[PDB]
Amino acid sequence: GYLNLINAVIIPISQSLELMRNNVKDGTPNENIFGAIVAGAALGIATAA
Amino acid sequence: VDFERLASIGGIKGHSKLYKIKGHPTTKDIVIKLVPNLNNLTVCSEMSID
Ligand SMILES: *[C@@H]1O[C@H](CO[C@@H]2O[C@@H](C)[C@@H](O)[C@@H](O)[C@@H]2O)[C@@H](O[C@@H]2O[C@H](CO)[C@@H](O[C@@H]3O[C@H](CO)[C@@H](O)[C@H](O)[C@@H]3O)[C@H](O)[C@H]2NC(C)=O)[C@H](O)[C@H]1NC(C)=O
Ligand SMILES: *[C@@H]1O[C@H](CO)[C@@H](O)[C@H](O)[C@H]1NC(C)=O
Repeated sequence: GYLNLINAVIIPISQSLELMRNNVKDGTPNENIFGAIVAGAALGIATAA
Repeated sequence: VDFERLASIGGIKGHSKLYKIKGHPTTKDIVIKLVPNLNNLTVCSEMSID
């Protein structure tokens, strides 16, 4: 019962964090900094933090 | 560039290639030892290392 209770609050945080990793992509157009790069469409609305 | 008048002037269009140059600056680190390690030569080596 404890496992069934905590699995409702373990899974969506994991899904949200892997979606956060899916929004970023290690790419480099031309003489870039060879990192960062997020898709504007895949993030929606966000702040600086 | 027009190749017909360039053929008239005496130039012939050769091969076309790409410019796939430079890349990501990933690095690695190694160790270069200078003094060779002798172990079987503990009998007759004198002090030629010095
Ligand atoms: C998070 O990302 C992973 C990895 O996918 C990569 O990133 C995405 C954002 C896209 O840009 C992808 O093109 C890119 O590869 C996603 O995992 C992938 O999920 C899909 C389904 O959404 C899987 O495809 C399935 O694969 C098999 C084929 O036999 C069948 O079950 C299905 O027909 C279906 O095609 C895919 O295999 C899987 N992995 C990879 C490496 O692409 C993931 O979905 C994504 N988002 C979330 C919310 O989890
Ligand atoms: C030579 O050196 C090797 C490697 O250290 C060692 O196994 C071997 O016993 C040595 N042989 C002699 C005759 O000293």
